[PDB]
Amino acid sequence: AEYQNIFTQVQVRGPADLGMTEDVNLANRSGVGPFSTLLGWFGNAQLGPIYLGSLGVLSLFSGLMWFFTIGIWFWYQAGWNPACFLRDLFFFSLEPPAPEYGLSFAAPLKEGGLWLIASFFMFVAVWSWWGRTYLRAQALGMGKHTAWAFLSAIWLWMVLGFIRPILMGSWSEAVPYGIFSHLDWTNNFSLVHGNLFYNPFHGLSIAFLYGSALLFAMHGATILAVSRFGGERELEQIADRGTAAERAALFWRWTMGFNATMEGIHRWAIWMAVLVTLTGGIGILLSGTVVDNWYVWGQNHG
Amino acid sequence: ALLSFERKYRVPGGTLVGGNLFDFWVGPFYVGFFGVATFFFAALGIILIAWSAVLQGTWNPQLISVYPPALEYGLGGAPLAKGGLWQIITICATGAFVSWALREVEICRKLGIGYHIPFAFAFAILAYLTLVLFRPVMMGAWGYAFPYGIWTHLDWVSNTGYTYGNFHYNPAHMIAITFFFTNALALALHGALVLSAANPEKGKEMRTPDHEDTFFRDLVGYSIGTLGIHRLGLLLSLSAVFFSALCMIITGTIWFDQWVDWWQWWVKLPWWANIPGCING
Amino acid sequence: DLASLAIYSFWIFLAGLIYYLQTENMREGYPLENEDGTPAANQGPFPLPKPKTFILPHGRGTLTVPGPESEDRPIALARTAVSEGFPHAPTGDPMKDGVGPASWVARRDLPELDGHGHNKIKPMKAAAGFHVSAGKNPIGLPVRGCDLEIAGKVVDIWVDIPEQMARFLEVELKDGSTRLLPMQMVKVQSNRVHVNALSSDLFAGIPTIKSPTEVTLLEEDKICGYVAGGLMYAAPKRKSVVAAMLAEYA
Ligand code: BCL
Ligand code: BCL
Ligand code: BCL
Ligand SMILES: CC[C@H]1c2cc3[nH]c4c(c3C)C(=O)[C@H](C(=O)OC)c4c3nc(cc4[nH]c(cc(n2)[C@@H]1C)c(C(C)=O)c4C)[C@@H](C)[C@@H]3CCC(=O)OC/C=C(\C)CCC[C@H](C)CCC[C@H](C)CCCC(C)C
Ligand SMILES: CC[C@H]1c2cc3[nH]c4c(c3C)C(=O)[C@H](C(=O)OC)c4c3nc(cc4[nH]c(cc(n2)[C@@H]1C)c(C(C)=O)c4C)[C@@H](C)[C@@H]3CCC(=O)OC/C=C(\C)CCC[C@H](C)CCC[C@H](C)CCCC(C)C
Ligand SMILES: COC(C)(C)C(=O)C/C=C(\C)CC/C=C(\C)CC/C=C(\C)CCCC/C(C)=C/CC[C@H](C)CC/C=C(\C)CCC=C(C)C
Ligand SMILES: CCCCCCCCCCCC[N+](C)(C)[O-]
Ligand SMILES: CCCCCCCCCCCC[N+](C)(C)[O-]
Ligand SMILES: CCCCCCCCCCCC[N+](C)(C)[O-]
Ligand SMILES: CCCCCCCCCCCC[N+](C)(C)[O-]
Ligand SMILES: CCCCCCCCCCCC[N+](C)(C)[O-]
Ligand SMILES: [Fe+3]
Repeated sequence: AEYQNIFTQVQVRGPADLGMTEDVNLANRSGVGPFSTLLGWFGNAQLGPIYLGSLGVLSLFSGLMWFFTIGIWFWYQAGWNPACFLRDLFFFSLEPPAPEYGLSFAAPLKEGGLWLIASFFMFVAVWSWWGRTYLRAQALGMGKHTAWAFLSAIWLWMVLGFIRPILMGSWSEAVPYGIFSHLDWTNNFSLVHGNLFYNPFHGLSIAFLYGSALLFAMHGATILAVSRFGGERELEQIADRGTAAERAALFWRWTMGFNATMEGIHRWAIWMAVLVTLTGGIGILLSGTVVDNWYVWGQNHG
Repeated sequence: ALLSFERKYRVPGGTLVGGNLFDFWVGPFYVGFFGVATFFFAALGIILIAWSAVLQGTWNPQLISVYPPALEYGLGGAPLAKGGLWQIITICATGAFVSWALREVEICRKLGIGYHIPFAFAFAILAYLTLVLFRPVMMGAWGYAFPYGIWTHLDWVSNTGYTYGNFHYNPAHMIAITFFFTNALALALHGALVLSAANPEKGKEMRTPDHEDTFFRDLVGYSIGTLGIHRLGLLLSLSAVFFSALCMIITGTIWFDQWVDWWQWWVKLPWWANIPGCING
Repeated sequence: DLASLAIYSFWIFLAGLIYYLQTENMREGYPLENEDGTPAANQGPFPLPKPKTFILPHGRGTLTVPGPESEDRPIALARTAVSEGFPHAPTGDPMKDGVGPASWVARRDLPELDGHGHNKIKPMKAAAGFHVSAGKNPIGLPVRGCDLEIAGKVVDIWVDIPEQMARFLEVELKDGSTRLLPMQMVKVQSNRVHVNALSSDLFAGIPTIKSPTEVTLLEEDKICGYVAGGLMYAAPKRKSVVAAMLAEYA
C-alpha cells in the first residue's frame, strides 16, 4: 500500500536533547525524562525536561489548592463515604453564594464561602500560568504570540466568573465547580436570556469554532499532503520557499481561487481560533447587562 | 494570471475522467470533469432554491427556507411545494459536494501530493449525510432532516435538542465537544508557536524548530513536534465531526428517552448501589 | 443601542482583519505574472504589504519579502495554446527536467542547520549515538519499485538530529552508488521496502548528492520532486493493485 504519514514506520533515538539555552536560567530546568515508544508512533518520544520557576510553582500550588477545595467539599457532600463519592462524582457541585449576598465576601463557608475560596485559588493559578507563557518565550527570544492568544481564553473565563458577576451585582451569577452542574448552568443561561442562538456574538463564536475545525483539517492535511517535500519544516520554508510550500499554495489556488503563504496560514490559524473566545466573551458580557431577551432584541434590531 | 512560480506546475495529466477534454484552468481555478459536474449540481440546486423561494413569496435571504416533507410522508417522495423541492436540492447538494471532493483528487494528482485533503473533506460530507440521509432513513421519515434556512435550521437544532431534554448529557455529544474545544485550543497554540519562532523579539534572528520544542518542553514537559502537531490537528478535527455524526445516528434510533437518563446506568445499575447518604440513594 | 453598536463595530473590525490577513498572504508569488513571465495587468483588489525582513541564524543573510521573484532555474516547458489557461507541455523528459509534479525549487545549496549551526540531517553512521528504537529496522532490506523488481538495498537511514526522526533511506544501487529516498514515499515491510512512486528502472535517475554526509536544501527539492513525479510519469510501469497483492505469496 501507500504510506500516509499518519503513524511513524521507524523510530530513531539519539542522546537526550537538553534543549536550546539562550537566556534560560538552566538552574531551573529539570533533567531529561524518559522516552515513550507509544508516544513516538504519533509524535515525539522524549519526555521533558521541564522548567520550574517561581511562577510555575506558585501556579501549581494554587491550582492544587483550587482542586483540593472542590475535593474537600466533594468528600463532604458524599457523606465522607468512599463508595458514594465515586458514584456521584459527576453530580457533586461547589456552588457560588446565594443571590442576596451580592458581591459580599461574607458568605458562610457552606453557602458559597468555599466557592469564593476556590475561585481565588483558580484566579491565581491561571494568571500566574499566563505569566509563565510570556516568560518562557522571552527567555528564548521568541515572540509573545502564545501569551497573547492565551489572553483570549482568559477573557471568556474572566467574563463568566469575574467580570459579568460584578457588573450584575452578585457572585451567584457565576459558574459552579461541578461536572454536570456547569452543563446545567449553561442551559439555564440560554433560557433566561431569550435563546442564545439569537445572540449575534454566539453566532459569530460558533462560526469561528466550526471554522477552527475546518481550518485545522485543511492545514493539517495540507501539511501532511506535502510532508513528502519536507513541508512540515515550516520555519525553513518561510525563509527559503520549497516545492512543498508552492504545491500547497497551488492546491488551494486551483481549488478555491485564492491561497495563503506558509507563514500567513498561521496568521489565519491564530485569528480563527482566537476569535472564538473573543466574540464569545463579548456575547456573554452583553447578556443581562445590556440585553435581556436575545430573540426579542433581534426582532427589534435589523 | 499566475503566481510567479506557478507555470512549471501547470502541465497536462492527472485527470480521472475525460482525458484532456477538460484539462484547463479558468483564472486561478482548475476545471476538469468535476468542475463541470460541480457547476451543474450547484447551479441546478440554486435554481431550485429560487423556485422554492418564489412559491414561498419572499426574496429576503434570511426568510427563504426549503422544508423537508412532513413526517406522515414517510420515506417516499412529496410534491415540489410540500417537500419535493427539498428532496432534489438534497441530491444536487450531495452531487456538488461529492464532485468537489473528486475535483480535489484531480488537483492532488497533477501536483504530486498526498490525498489527505479530499479524505478529510469526506468526513464533513458524511456528517451532512448523517443529518439528512442516514438518520432520517433510520427513523422512517425525511421530515426528521433539517430544513434549509439561515434561522430555521437553527430552530431545528433547538427543537431537536430539547426533544431529548438537555442534549449535554448525550455522552457522545460530550466527546464531540471535547474534540471541538481541544481543536481550537491546539489551533491557537500551533499558530502562535510558529509565529513566535518566525517573528522573535525585534532585532533577533529567526528561531529554529529546536526552539519550538524547547518552548513547549519548558512550558509543559512535552512537545509533540512539528509533524505530530499537524497529525494531531487533523485527528482532532476529524474526531470532533465523527463523534458528532455518531451522537445523532444514535439519537432517536438506539435511544429515545431524555438523555439525562443515560447516566443513571452506574447509579441504578443491577448491582443496586443503594449506598445511601448522597443524592443518588 | 449599545449591542447594535458593538456588533456593528465588530463587523467593521472583521473586514479590516481580512484585508490585513489577505495582504499578509501575498508576500510570496506576487505580483501575478502572465503565462510568459511578464507582469500581469489585473492584480486584484489587494495591494502588496509593506516589506518585512528575517534575520537568518548562523550568518546566512537576511530575507525581505515581498521581493523580486525569479525562478532561477531552467523550466523545460512549452506553451500549448493561444489563449491563456491551457497546460504547458513538457519539451523533454519531465522527470529528468524536473517539471510538473517532478518540479523542484532553486533553494539555497547549503544544508539546513539545527540551533547549534550543525547539519540538521545526517546519515546514522555519522550521527553520534543514533539507533533504531522501535519498528522494523530497514537497513539491509531490499528495495522494490512499483514494477515489482528489486532496485537496491537499504544501506543507512538519514536522521533529523534535533527532531530525532527519519527523513531519508539511503539505497545502494547495482552500480554501487547510493541515493536518498524520502521517508514519506516508502513503505517499510517485514522483508522489503516498497516504493510505489518509482519503477525499478528510474532509481538510477534520482538526483545525487555531492557530499556523502550532508544534503543541501536544493538537493532535497530535486530528490523529492523526482520521486513524487513518478506517480504521474511512471504509471505505464506500475503493476496493478491485485498484481501487488499477489506478489506477496510468490
Ligand atoms: C453543523 C451542525 C448543525 C448546524 C448548527 C449551527 C449553529 C448552532 C449555528 C450555525 C451557523 C451557521 N451555519 Mg449551520 N448547522 C448545520 C448545518 C449547516 C450546513 C450544512 C449544509 O450542513 C451549512 C452550509 C451551514 C451553514 C451555516 C452558516 C449560515 C452559519 C455559520 C457557520 C460557519 O461559519 O461554519 C464554518 C464554515 C466556514 C467558516 C466557511 C464559510 C461557509 C459559509 C459561511 C456558508 C454560507 C451558507 C449560505 C448562507 C447558504 C448556502 C448557500 C448556497 C450558495 C445556496 N449549517 C447542522 C444542522 N449552524 C451559525 C449561525 O450564525 O447561524 C445563523 C450558528 O450559530
Ligand atoms: C442550551 C445551551 C445553549 C448554549 C449556551 C451557551 C452558553 C451559556 C455559552 C455557550 C458558549 C459557546 N457555545 Mg453555545 N449554546 C447552545 C448551542 C451551541 C451549539 C449547538 C450546535 O447547538 C454550539 C456548537 C455552540 C457553540 C458554542 C461555542 C462557540 C462557545 C464556547 C467556546 C469555547 O471554546 O469555550 C470553551 C473555552 C473556555 C471556557 C475558556 C477557558 C479558559 C480558562 C482559563 C481555562 C482554565 C483551565 C483550568 C485551570 C483547568 C485546568 C485543568 C488541568 C490543567 C488538567 N453552542 C444552546 C443554545 N453556549 C459560550 C459563549 O461564548 O457564549 C457566547 C457560553 O458561555
Ligand atoms: C438547544 C440545542 C442543544 C443541542 C443539540 C444538538 C443538535 C440538535 C445537534 C447538535 C450537534 C452538535 N452540537 Mg450540540 N446542543 C446544544 C449545545 C451545544 C454546545 C454548548 C456549548 O452548549 C456545544 C459546543 C455543542 C456542540 C455540537 C457539536 C458536537 C455538533 C455541531 C457540529 C457538527 O457536528 O458539525 C458537523 C459538520 C457539518 C454537518 C458540516 C457539513 C458541511 C458540508 C459537508 C459542506 C457544506 C458546503 C457549503 C454549502 C458551501 C457553501 C458555499 C461556499 C461557502 C462558497 N452543542 C444544546 C443543549 N447538538 C449536531 C450534530 O452532532 O450533527 C451531526 C446536531 O445536529
Ligand atoms: C483561544 C481559545 C482556546 C484556548 C486557548 C489557550 N488555552 C491555553 C493557551 C491558549 C492559547 C495557553 O497558552 C495555555 C497553555 O499552556 O496551553 C498548553 C492554555 C491552557 N488552557 C487550558 C485549559 C482549557 N482551555 C480551554 C479552552 C480554550 N483554550 C479555547 C478552546 C478549555 C475549555 C473549557 O475548552 C480548558 C479546560 C489549560 C490546559 C492551559 C492553562 C493551565 C493553567 O492555567 O493551569 C493552572 C492549573 C494548574 C497548574 C493545576 C491544577 C491542578 C489539576 C486540575 C489537578 C488534577 C489532576 C488529577 C488528580 C490527575 C489525574 C491523572 C490521570 C492520568 C489518572
Ligand atoms: C471534517 C472537519 C471539518 C471540515 C472539513 C473540510 N471542509 C472542507 C474541506 C475540509 C478538509 C475542503 O477541502 C473543502 C474546501 O474546499 O474548503 C475550502 C471544505 C468546505 N467546507 C465547507 C463548509 C463547511 N464546513 C464545515 C465544517 C467542517 N468542514 C468540519 C468541522 C461547515 C460547518 C457548518 O461546520 C461548513 C459550512 C465549504 C467552505 C467547503 C466546500 C465547498 C463545496 O463543496 O462547494 C461545492 C458546492 C457549492 C459551491 C454550493 C452547493 C449549493 C447547494 C446545491 C445548495 C445549498 C445546499 C445546502 C444544503 C443549503 C444549506 C442551508 C444552510 C443555512 C444550512
Ligand atoms: C481524593 O480526592 C481529593 C481530596 C484528593 C481531591 O482533591 C479530589 C478532587 C476533585 C474531585 C475535584 C473535582 C473538581 C471539579 C469537578 C471542577 C470542575 C470545574 C469546572 C467545570 C469549571 C467551571 C468553570 C469555572 C469558571 C468559568 C470560573 C471563573 C472564575 C474566576 C476565577 C473568577 C475570578 C475570581 C473570583 C470571583 C475570586 C474573588 C475573590 C477574591 C479574593 C479576589
Ligand atoms: C502534556 C503532558 C505533560 C506531561 C508532563 C511531563 C513532565 C516530565 C518531566 C520530566 C522529569 C524528568 N526527571 C528526571 C526530572 O524526573
Ligand atoms: C494521540 C496520541 C496517541 C499515541 C498512541 C499511538 C497508538 C499506537 C499505534 C501503533 C502503530 C504502529 N504501526 C505498526 C502502525 O507502525
Ligand atoms: C464569507 C464566507 C463565504 C465566502 C464565499 C467565497 C469567497 C470568494 C473567495 C474566492 C476567490 C476567487 N477569486 C475571485 C479570487 O478568484
Ligand atoms: C478570520 C476568519 C474569518 C472568516 C469569517 C467567517 C464569518 C461567518 C459569518 C456567519 C454569519 C453569522 N451570523 C452572525 C450572520 O449569524
Ligand atoms: C471568510 C474568509 C474570506 C476568504 C476570502 C479572502 C480573500 C479572497 C480573495 C483573494 C484574492 C486573490 N488574489 C486576487 C489576490 O489573487
Ligand atoms: Fe503549520
